[PDB]
Amino acid sequence: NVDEVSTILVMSRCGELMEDSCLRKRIIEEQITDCTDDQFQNVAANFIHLIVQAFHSYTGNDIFALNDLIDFKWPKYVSRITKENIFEPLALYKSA
Amino acid sequence: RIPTVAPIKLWLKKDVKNVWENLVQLDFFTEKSAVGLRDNATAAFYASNYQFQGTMIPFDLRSYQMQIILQELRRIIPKSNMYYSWTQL
Amino acid sequence: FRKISRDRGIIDKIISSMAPSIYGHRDIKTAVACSLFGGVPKNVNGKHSIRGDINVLLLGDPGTAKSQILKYVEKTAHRAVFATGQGASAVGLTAS
Amino acid sequence: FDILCVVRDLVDEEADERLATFVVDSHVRSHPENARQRRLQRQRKKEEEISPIPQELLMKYIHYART
Amino acid sequence: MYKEKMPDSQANLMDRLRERERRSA
Amino acid sequence: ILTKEARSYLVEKYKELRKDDAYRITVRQLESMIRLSEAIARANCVDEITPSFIAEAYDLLRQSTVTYDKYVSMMNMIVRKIAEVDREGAEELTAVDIVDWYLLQKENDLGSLAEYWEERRLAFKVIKRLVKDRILMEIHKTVYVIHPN
Ligand SMILES: Nc1ncnc2c1ncn2[C@@H]1O[C@H](COP(=O)(O)OP(=O)(O)O)[C@@H](O)[C@H]1O
Repeated sequence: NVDEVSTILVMSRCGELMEDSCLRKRIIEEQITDCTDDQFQNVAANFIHLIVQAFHSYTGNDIFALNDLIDFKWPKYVSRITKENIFEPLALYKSA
Repeated sequence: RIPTVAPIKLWLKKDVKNVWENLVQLDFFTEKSAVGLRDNATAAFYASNYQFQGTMIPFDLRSYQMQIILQELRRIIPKSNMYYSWTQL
Repeated sequence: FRKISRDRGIIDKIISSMAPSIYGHRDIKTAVACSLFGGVPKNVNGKHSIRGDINVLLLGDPGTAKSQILKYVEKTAHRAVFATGQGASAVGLTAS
Repeated sequence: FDILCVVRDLVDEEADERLATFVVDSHVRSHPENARQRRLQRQRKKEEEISPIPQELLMKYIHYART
Repeated sequence: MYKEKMPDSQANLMDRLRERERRSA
Repeated sequence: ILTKEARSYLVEKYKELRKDDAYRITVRQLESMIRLSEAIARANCVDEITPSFIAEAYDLLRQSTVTYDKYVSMMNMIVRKIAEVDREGAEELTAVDIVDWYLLQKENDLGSLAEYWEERRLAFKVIKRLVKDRILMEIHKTVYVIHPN
């Protein structure tokens, strides 16, 4: 079901992108001292929920299809993160 | 059928392609003359070698057929669905 | 009259004045303009005759003002008689 | 017949915008709104807005040319 | 047009329709 | 009489209608839009033909639980209301904030204090229907934003 697919990727792909090279370069570039790994998960988790709601009608109720858009768009989504995108995903969504 | 503005997205033909692929995997559609599974390995040997028309014609012109008739759609689709009114002609 | 007559390029002044409240159709308004002025009914040497007036046929899709122009020629020409296809009879047009 | 005027109602945004903006102004002016002289001045004023020739003269001018 | 932008009334909106209802008779 | 802005809105709408025929609409339908707006204002006191009347004429000529029209009426109101803060840049709206706005756009149409809760309850249900159709994307307040479609 749609609900399960959202929860599965949240439990599976959260730890994958919390420790990727791209973000931890940008965090130092943006000098985010207040960042925590608990925030790191939810920052990546928000990306999964948004991409699912954006592309569920596109991919379907599929896990394989979603596991690739979470890869391609991720560096570009990483780029738009700035000092003003740490706390408000709405603005981060607006930039991206 | 909506009031206008006093001063719903149509998905692009490219993005529908993934949506179209899902329906063939889940056996709602089927090819025009889909023989399907063979009975014996020797018969399947010819199938694995022969190249039918559908393997060469473009992705947007492969003829399909349906496993579910619109009447069964109207019997099963929830009435809360917005496209329920389009189940009939 | 002669003041306007000496104006350079008078032809485009007359054509632009053919039913000014209709946009475009310049190659049609010129036919109306040319038919209103007419030609020379040359009775050549008496023994031969040629008509002088210009006949115009307007043809096209509905919504193109093929009729309202004929509701303008009536008000502009000195003597105009208006008729409708099915509302006119052979006896009623020629003679009774 | 001498002149045949074939008309096509083909579709085009640029052609439609020019034609519609002319018609929408035509209904603005044809709509209603020494008083004789004052209002007769207004009519020929609107003739000047749309026509290079006053219409009364053109009727006479055609008559004079035909004669 | 979009004139009713900020009529930020209280819970009196229930009393608003009492005027609509009780006086209509 | 046709207003100046009504001329621009009218030519825009006529272009939109003529686009669809690539029956077929002619300039007679443009005059018909003018005439229907004239009739609708004839059913009113104001001679100024606002673009709203031309919108109604356009809809009427183009068109050739909760009731369909009542629900769809909520759609355009809330769709454009959210698009306002997109241009304004103001704070986004929750479900309750949207519902409070909607009832005040129809204060006069309300008839009874009992109906105050009836339509309020219907508004939230419509929100679920709209979100289910994915015209609004839920983000986190429970933020409702124009869905990416
Ligand atoms: N080129 C044009 N400019 C301005 N108005 C036009 C034009 N073409 C058509 N119209 C409008 O459309 C209507 C056409 O009427 P009519 O002449 O009966 O059409 P038909 O060409 O079918 O005879 C007129 O009322 C006129 O106002």
